[PDB]
Amino acid sequence: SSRRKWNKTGHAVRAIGRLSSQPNVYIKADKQKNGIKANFKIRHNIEDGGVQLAYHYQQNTPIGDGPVLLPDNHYLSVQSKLSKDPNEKRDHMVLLEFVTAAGITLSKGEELFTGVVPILVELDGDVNGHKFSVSGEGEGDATYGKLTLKFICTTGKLPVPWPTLVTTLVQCFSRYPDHMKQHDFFKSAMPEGYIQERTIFFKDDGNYKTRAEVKFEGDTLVNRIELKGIDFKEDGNILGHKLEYNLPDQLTEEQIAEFKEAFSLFDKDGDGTITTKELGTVMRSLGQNPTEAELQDMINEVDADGDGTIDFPEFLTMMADSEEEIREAFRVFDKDGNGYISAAELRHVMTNLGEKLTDEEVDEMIREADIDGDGQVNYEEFVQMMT
Amino acid sequence: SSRRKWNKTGHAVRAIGRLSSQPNVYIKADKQKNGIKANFKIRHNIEDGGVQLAYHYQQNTPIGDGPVLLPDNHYLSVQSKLSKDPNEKRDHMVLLEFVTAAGITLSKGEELFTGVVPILVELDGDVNGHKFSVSGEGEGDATYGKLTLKFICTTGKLPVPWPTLVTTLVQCFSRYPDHMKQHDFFKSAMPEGYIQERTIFFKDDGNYKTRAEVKFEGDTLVNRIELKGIDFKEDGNILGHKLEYNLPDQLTEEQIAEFKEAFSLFDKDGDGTITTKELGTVMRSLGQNPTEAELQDMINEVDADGDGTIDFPEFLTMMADSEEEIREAFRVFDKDGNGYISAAELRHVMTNLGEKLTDEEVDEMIREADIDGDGQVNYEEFVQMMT
Ligand SMILES: [Ca+2]
Ligand SMILES: [Ca+2]
Ligand SMILES: [Ca+2]
Ligand SMILES: [Ca+2]
Ligand SMILES: [Ca+2]
Ligand SMILES: [Ca+2]
Ligand SMILES: [Ca+2]
Ligand SMILES: [Ca+2]
Repeated sequence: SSRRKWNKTGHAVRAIGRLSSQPNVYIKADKQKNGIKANFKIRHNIEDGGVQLAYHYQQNTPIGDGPVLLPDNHYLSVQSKLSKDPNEKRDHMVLLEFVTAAGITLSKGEELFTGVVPILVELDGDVNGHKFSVSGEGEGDATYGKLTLKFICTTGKLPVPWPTLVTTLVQCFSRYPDHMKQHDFFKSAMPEGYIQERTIFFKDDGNYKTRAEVKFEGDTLVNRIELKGIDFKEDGNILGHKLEYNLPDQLTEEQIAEFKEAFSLFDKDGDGTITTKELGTVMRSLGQNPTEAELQDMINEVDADGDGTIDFPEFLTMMADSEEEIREAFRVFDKDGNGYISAAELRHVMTNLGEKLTDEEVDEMIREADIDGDGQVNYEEFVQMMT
Repeated sequence: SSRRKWNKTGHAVRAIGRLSSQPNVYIKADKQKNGIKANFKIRHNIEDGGVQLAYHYQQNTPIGDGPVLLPDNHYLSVQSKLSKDPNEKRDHMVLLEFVTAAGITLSKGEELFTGVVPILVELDGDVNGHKFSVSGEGEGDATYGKLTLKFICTTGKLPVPWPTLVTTLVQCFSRYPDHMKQHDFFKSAMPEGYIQERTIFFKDDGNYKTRAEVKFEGDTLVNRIELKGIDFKEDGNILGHKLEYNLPDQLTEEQIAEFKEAFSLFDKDGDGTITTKELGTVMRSLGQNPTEAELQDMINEVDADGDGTIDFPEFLTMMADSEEEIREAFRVFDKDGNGYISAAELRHVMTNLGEKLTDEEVDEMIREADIDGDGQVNYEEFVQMMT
């Protein structure tokens, strides 16, 4: 009864917690300056408990005098994975990010971002007078909203935590879906580029002020940054390195890469999106017959932006009970339903998915799974292979 | 490499599995008969592994000659919880269901369903000549899309599994959101009601054919059903009782009920939906200041139907890392941030949520949590109380 009031009330307070837990980047036009502004919070986990808030204010304005696209209000949704290179002796960060635009219901610069673009990042910083520099290199693939980079502190040890520098260290690699392409300021500014400025307030601590130039130099997208940090506490969360480096129990880069390859089999036109047409094609080639309504409801189920298609980050979320999943997978492979996957059936399944492999490569797949040497893959063999 | 091909391919097949895993009820108009049709599959878990498919074809036509609403294409999404009454010696089923309409983008009979409506269900069946009867009683609350019923076999032992009878045993209790109210055939037919007919094919087994009359008799919504089952196998999944009764590890009815009470504190107008206005009000009363964009993005995050508001089933899904959640909950209660929740602060938090309690009831809440007898609730006390 008292316990029921605590529960009731606690559920409500935890609900506001759960709802506020994953703040997106809120973008708005700035007509006056021919650009945009953005406002958002970042919650950095504190080692051993709690969150350090970082309140971001941002403005971007074009570098050139050309025309740009000035967007309606929308947001960007970001997923970030931080890691370490075990062979790297310098202070560093490996970063993987997926960013997609959303929040509007239902071509200048686009051509620069259709494939993989090399990226260079240079940062010179001063935090409480501690001078430092960072340089990073990698690739962006705006089709998947994907950025992959490795960063090095080129002045020795970073005097602030790596996670605090992530937002500072190329929003032109965000995936805007088709209906929102007219709201992509970032690409419209290219190749001449844009200036990005922010102030970032760390609750109960200091602030960063940054200015950056983001432009192409040849075929490379370059982000060159000046950062000044003031008013930080010597034993606070930033200067004290009390923030958690990476989120626990995320997927491996290698697992993500296998999911991307899997996504490819569906996205036959390579535009970074799975439509009902494409999902249907694959399902039908497998011997299944969804209706249009079933195909649509299937997509809706995982359609976070509500565009009617599955983009890669949405697919990754779904792929990120197990026994029953593996058993149903087995039936799809075992086309005639006799309890054995034959080399022929596997050949056919590969063709059905659009997976081009020689007959010898297929034989090697069976051989890897085929414990009892009958040249076929039974259910128990399939489970060992799948787990 | 062979392993990578298996993984790649397996991920794709499992993805079609995950996507197809929760089929909704697809509804379409039937202009000719002044009614609707529906098509959907039910996957029943087989004890010890696998799924028994049940392919449903449905048609409804009005009982009276009055006008009805003939809908555009849409669907219903259903969550079901089956349980047992430990005191009941008769063969029975306790059923809790939430049903909401979706799949259209962006008043006759409505007035009958604004509060809680008592329900009576009567079924007479013949399966492979085995005669049986079922009678059930409970309540529906269409505001939350909620049905709660208890069913008894009144002829002795049920010759088929309880889960196979769920779809047969009142879609007028579905929650249609505001923008879709003109597509609610089921309520528009009331009080005179409708006839519902289905054929249900159990893959590799027999079929059921049902006919039902659904209407008000006085203030009670009555579902009276005739079921005929033919062609079932004596040792198949149905006549053999080889289907799993209930899904494992669902919430208790008592937990759901505490979540509903929590939902109430937000839904101040009691219409079954939380708007950004209402979420804002509560958050602000707590000392928080979301912007409109933050409030909207918060809702979007859990908005499965894409209507812009949180209905109860959407809230339940969110409420259905823990340490960090409890720590952030503590800070909301501990308004001045001194490490102790005072009786005053708890009083204020109750008022902030719209939770009406006497000062004595609040004192009893502290007393229940207050292990060390200082009249306040510290963090460790709060964790013990919350877990
Ligand atoms: Ca595509
Ligand atoms: Ca989508
Ligand atoms: Ca086979
Ligand atoms: Ca074998
Ligand atoms: Ca409301
Ligand atoms: Ca909603
Ligand atoms: Ca306090
Ligand atoms: Ca105490």
